[PDB]
Amino acid sequence: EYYEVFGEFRGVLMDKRFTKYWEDVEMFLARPDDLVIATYPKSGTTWISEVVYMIYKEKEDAIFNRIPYLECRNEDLINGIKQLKEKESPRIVKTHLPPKLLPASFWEKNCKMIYLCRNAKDVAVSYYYFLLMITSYPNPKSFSEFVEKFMQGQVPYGSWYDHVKAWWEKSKNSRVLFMFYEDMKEDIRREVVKLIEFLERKPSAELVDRIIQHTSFQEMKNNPSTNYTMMPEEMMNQKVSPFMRKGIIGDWKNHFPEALRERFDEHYKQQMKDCTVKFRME
Amino acid sequence: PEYYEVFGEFRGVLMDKRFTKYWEDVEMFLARPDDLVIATYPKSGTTWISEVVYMIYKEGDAIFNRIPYLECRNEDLINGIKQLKEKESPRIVKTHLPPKLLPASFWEKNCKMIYLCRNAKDVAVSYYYFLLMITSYPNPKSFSEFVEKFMQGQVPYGSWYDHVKAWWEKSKNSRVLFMFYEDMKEDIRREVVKLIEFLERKPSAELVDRIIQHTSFQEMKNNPSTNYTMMPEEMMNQKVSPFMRKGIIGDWKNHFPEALRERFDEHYKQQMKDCTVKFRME
Ligand SMILES: Nc1ncnc2c1ncn2[C@@H]1O[C@H](COP(=O)(O)O)[C@@H](OP(=O)(O)O)[C@H]1O
Ligand SMILES: Nc1ncnc2c1ncn2[C@@H]1O[C@H](COP(=O)(O)O)[C@@H](OP(=O)(O)O)[C@H]1O
Ligand code: VO4
Ligand code: VO4
Repeated sequence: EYYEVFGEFRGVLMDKRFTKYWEDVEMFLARPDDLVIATYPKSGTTWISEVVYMIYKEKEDAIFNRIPYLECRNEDLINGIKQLKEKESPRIVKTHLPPKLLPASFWEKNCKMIYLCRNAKDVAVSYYYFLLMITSYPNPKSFSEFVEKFMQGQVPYGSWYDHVKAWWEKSKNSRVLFMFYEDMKEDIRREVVKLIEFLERKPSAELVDRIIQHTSFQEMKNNPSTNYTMMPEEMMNQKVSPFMRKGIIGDWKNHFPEALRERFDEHYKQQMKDCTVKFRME
Repeated sequence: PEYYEVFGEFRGVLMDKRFTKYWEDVEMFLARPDDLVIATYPKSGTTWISEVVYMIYKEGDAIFNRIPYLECRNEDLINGIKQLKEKESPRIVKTHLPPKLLPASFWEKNCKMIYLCRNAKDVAVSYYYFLLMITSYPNPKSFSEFVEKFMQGQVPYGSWYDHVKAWWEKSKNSRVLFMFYEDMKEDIRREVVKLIEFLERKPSAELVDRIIQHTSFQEMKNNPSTNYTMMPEEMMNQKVSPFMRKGIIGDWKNHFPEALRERFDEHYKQQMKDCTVKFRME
């Protein structure tokens, strides 16, 4: 059941398994040099995670082991916090939490953070398939039904709108880098150099080019460490939908009927009205 | 997936292909002098004796974390070897491997070991439900169909007969304790004192009493650490059949039709003809 699996937690619909032991996330102890990589689900977290990991590093363990998913928790089988506690510094932390739910210690230690977003319509499409692929998540009755929920913020991790706005505001901090999926798509070289500098490293052709080559869609698909094939089918059924699905901009055009798009875009307007964030023109 | 797509014959032993894909990790496993191996044929009471032994170690977390399942492996999500490599000594190792497949390092380091067996007919019954509960294991068409496979050793971990016989011979070693599920059922205090001494500890009446009270079936069935409820339903569906199912002797009488029992028992006699193992009369 949808609401048997998901429950509102502090104003944010969440996977009850991630909030059962919330005290572990709340009291999580951050380290000065921890780097937080935050995104709303399906905005390209895997992509920027690999880029950042490559920068740090100047049969490879799954990305979910290399970069622990902070709040991910499934009783005693899966525990991101446990992984992070045993991870040697500098730790790279992945999260989908809105600023209000992120462990306060990260803000307190003034940790560098990288927030990545993607245009809402394309997020909704990728998110829709994500729900299909996750065996324990009830499959939406249809894309439209799912979009209605997406607009209401009635999906895991809540409102995409509140998520982006809050993080955008947090990005006022020079230690919180705000990025766009579409910018990495339309101008990767620049975004990579930007990241390398934000992380205080010397950008060289060798480094930038190795990263660009290694992080292309085709390359990350085909990479077992990043395509999530190292993750049990009983959990993530990629037969339903692969993780590295399309990796393009504008897939919403193949899913949003005319009516829904106009309704979605109108709603978007109302939501992001007073938000100065600059998404790339399509 | 078909039965033989999931299971494959490995060095004469039908195995879960996921446990043999990276066999080199098991084969080259490095044992430590003080490692204690707890070996059993699936569904013979491994959880029971594991908890008893653990309690002895702590002088009165999920058990699969406290006592790593050596060869268990599911790509990068589950890895017993990885767990053991990070486990501080003295390590307690769980395994269902026949002596010929057990990492040679254990024999080389002459590690103490505890082998536990259960009467074949009751093992087959418990094993049958185990197959039903494991989501990724094809459910037998019927108990009979499953028993035919069991007699042929065409089930994960192979022939129960070869398993018991080989380990029985290995038990000649004073450092390899051979025990029976039915003995723990009919006389736990003795079996507990026996274990406490094998592990070189003092069998106080208080300690023995603690263990007996804590390792009863009714207790472990309600202990989340041992009833495997700390393990995702997507993997182990206890709704199909609970782990702590019955915990009795003779459940075969409720499953083996007359014909099958006579056929099974006849086969058993030819398989075990020259085995001096003393199974408890029931
Ligand atoms: N190197 C890359 N280039 C382009 N898109 C990528 C990518 N790596 C991951 N993605 C895309 O990011 C989405 C997964 O999101 P996340 O990593 O946040 O969970 C998928 O979107 P699509 O479903 O639209 O294809 C996936 O294809
Ligand atoms: N404390 C206990 N007392 C009696 N039986 C126990 C027990 N703990 C586990 N078992 C039994 O051991 C079997 C599980 O085997 P294993 O632990 O090796 O996988 C189950 O058998 P049944 O299916 O007959 O009920 C289970 O109920
Ligand atoms: O948004 V994702 O990186 O958990 O699939
Ligand atoms: O035989 V068991 O202890 O892996 O289920």
